[PDB]
Amino acid sequence: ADLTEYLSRHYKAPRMVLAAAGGLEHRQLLDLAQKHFSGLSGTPTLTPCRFTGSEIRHREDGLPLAHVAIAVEGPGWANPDNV
Amino acid sequence: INIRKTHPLMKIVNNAFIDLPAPSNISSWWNFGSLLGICLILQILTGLFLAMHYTPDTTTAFSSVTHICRDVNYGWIIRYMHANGASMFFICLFMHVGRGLYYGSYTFLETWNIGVILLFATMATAFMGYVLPWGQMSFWGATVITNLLSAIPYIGTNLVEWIWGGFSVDKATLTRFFAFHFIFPFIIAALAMVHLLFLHETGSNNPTGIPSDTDKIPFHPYYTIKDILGAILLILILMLLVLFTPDLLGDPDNYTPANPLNTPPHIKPEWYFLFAYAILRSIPNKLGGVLALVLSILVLVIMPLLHTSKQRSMMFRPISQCMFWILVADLLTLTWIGGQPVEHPYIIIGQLASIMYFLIILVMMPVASIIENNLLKW
Amino acid sequence: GRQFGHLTRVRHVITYSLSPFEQRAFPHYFSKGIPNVLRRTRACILRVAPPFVVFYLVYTWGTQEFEKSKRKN
Amino acid sequence: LTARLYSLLFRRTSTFALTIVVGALFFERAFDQGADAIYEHINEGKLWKHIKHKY
Amino acid sequence: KWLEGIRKWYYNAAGFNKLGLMRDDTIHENDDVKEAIRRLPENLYNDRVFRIKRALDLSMRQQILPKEQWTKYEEDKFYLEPYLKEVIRERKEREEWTKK
Amino acid sequence: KNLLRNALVSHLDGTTPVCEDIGRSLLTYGRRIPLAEWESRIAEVDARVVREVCSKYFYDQCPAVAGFGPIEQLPDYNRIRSGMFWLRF
Ligand code: HEM
Ligand code: HEM
Repeated sequence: ADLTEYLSRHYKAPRMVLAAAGGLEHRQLLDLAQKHFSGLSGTPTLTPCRFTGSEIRHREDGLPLAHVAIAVEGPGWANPDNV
Repeated sequence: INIRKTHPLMKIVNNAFIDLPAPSNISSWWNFGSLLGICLILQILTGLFLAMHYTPDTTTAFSSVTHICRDVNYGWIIRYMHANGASMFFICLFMHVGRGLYYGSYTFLETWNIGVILLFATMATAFMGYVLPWGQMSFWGATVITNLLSAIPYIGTNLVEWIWGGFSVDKATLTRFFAFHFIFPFIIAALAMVHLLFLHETGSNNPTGIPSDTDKIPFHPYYTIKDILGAILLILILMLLVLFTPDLLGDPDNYTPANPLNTPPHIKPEWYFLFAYAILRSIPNKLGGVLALVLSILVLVIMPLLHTSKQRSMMFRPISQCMFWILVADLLTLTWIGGQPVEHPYIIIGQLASIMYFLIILVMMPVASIIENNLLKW
Repeated sequence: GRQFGHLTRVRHVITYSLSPFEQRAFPHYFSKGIPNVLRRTRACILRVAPPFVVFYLVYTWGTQEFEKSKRKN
Repeated sequence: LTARLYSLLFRRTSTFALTIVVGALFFERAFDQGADAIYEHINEGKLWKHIKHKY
Repeated sequence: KWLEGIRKWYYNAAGFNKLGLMRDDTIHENDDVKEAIRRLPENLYNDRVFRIKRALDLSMRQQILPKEQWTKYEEDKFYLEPYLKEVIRERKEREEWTKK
Repeated sequence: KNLLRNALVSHLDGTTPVCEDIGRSLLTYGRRIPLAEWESRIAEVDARVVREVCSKYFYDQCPAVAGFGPIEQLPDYNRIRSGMFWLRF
């Protein structure tokens, strides 16, 4: 019931891109997508979060090599700062 | 990569202070090594300036210290800095030693031996430094301690008139004491470096006695700033001591010219030397008195033989902890008897206190702690 | 004893640490640390101070007995 | 107030050193004047400047 | 029994049931104690280093874990003593074989 | 700039990377950005803007460190903090 609830809540209307790349055509794919996507009936999320900044260490000496990552907060998509 | 990890001096500084694996457990009781280091360099520098403005002669000594207290700018504050810095030095030294005995850190051998040599050197050094004002108390105390050196037969009178410069206290004796006080703390700093060298050989300790290889944290930037806090607290205590009451621990009877016929009623060494002065006047014997003094200090050296327990520190063993606080109270009792005059019932209770001191340290520590071992079903 | 790199072979351990700028300097100084330091005081001083009340009884008792013995003029 | 202060005086090391030395000199000024003022204000009466005022 | 009540009172006053420790964590390191620590099972040795790291972090932060987490008096899975007795017997065997 | 141009041009070829470029473009952009606009926005940045952005994001910060394995030689976090910003050593 919770997984069908998840399916009913998320994967439906505002959030979907149908892409087609290659030596293909636009209008016939447009018409058949209008055929197959007829009657979806889909009609509050994506909120920001906090970048805390912290440390965690796994002492596990049964491993052959050492894996260490460090990160600061990045810009995102919509800035030339990202470029 | 780094200049610190590759330069053959900055390697020494890096494996001393920057990247030393230090415990993540030690309280303010472990700051006192750095506190003695900063007290020692403060004593070196203030003694250097005081030795720049001083003339060692038996008439010019008291006159010259009067000159430093009156004429030269801030000469009285640097005089008081050197005196009360010596007093705070000895208080931090006994807190250091009490830490090293109570937290079981005396399982190290050569660290303890070099610390004992440091103890002899600083006690003789500060004694000669207290002889340097040429006060009446200092004159008689020099007489007392040097004839205690003459207490051993067949060598004594010859050896002590050899370290006198005549058949009495001379100008030459004051020059000798100026030279040896003037040269000893550099040897003391060298022995402190050897002390720290064997310490970095072995590794530090925690309050618990449990070896702490899982949580070695660097000295910088944690114990650097904690030693900054502790040293600023020591500096402010030292400055309130040298400014608000310079003679709360400065004995007033020092401030007279050394008349060789004076003989004051009260006589004592300076108040850090009271328990070394009480055990002498405890047992009525000359060679027995100096032998009991040598026995007191050398039994405090003997102490790592006496450890019979299965633990290291007294944080977990409450009854021997309380016995150690009985020892702490008996130390303070010997200080109080040193603060009381040479009279008969006080010598009775001083013999009681000194023999109870030796009864705790000689016998009751291993037997008490082995009852503590025996009680834990081991 | 030596520097890092060799000391003890430990697996199975996670440690969570926080950057100090997210956190306050003195969290509940006068409401949790004061009961902590009162408990740490309350544990040990009834073991450490009773040697000092022996010292203070020796102080008063020996002082008054000495003044009684030496002021018989 | 705070972000302006980080923007001005806390970006590079030389500016931080200059502003702490300039803060030390202004603290020298105000701290010496306040310390001497309060010290001679709690010792009003039998202090030497009254006798220099008379004489 | 009087002495067994002394033992219970003494383990209560010792203060590492407060710290969450056991019998096999308070031992001073000579050479042979270190040898018996090297002679340990894997799960017990990992539990030992975790209990050591807990006691270190707690005594740093000077906090005692509450009443629900204290190590009781005879629930103790004591383990280092047989290895320690074997190492003492082998050491005394070697030294007495040199004495003879 | 040379390596980023060459990496993006060598990326945008084949069926899967170009189709996933279409996907990851229309996830948030509201359109798909072609190669020419990224070429322009590469050409629109000199060294001064680069050191502005690096001073904007990297200098004297609060990072996030994840260590995994035999990582005992990694020093404590405040060493990374006090060595993260240059006081010119
Ligand atoms: C090598 C460095 C040192 C030099 C050059 C030095 C030199 C002097 C001089 C010239 C005096 C006489 C000043 C006076 O009469 O007021 C003096 C006094 C004294 N020094 Fe040192 N000293 C040094 C280090 C120390 C150290 C390390 C101690 C022990 C903590 C010490 C303990 C004393 C004491 C107790 C006095 C008598 C203080 C007083 O006048 O009330 N000195 N020193
Ligand atoms: C001359 C004065 C002394 C100086 C300058 C000095 C210096 C130091 C320093 C710098 C440390 C390391 C800091 C720390 O405590 O963690 C230390 C530790 C130590 N010192 Fe001294 N020390 C002095 C006197 C003594 C004496 C008289 C003894 C006893 C014989 C002694 C025994 C020790 C011990 C056992 C430690 C290690 C404590 C532990 O790991 O728990 N020191 N000392």
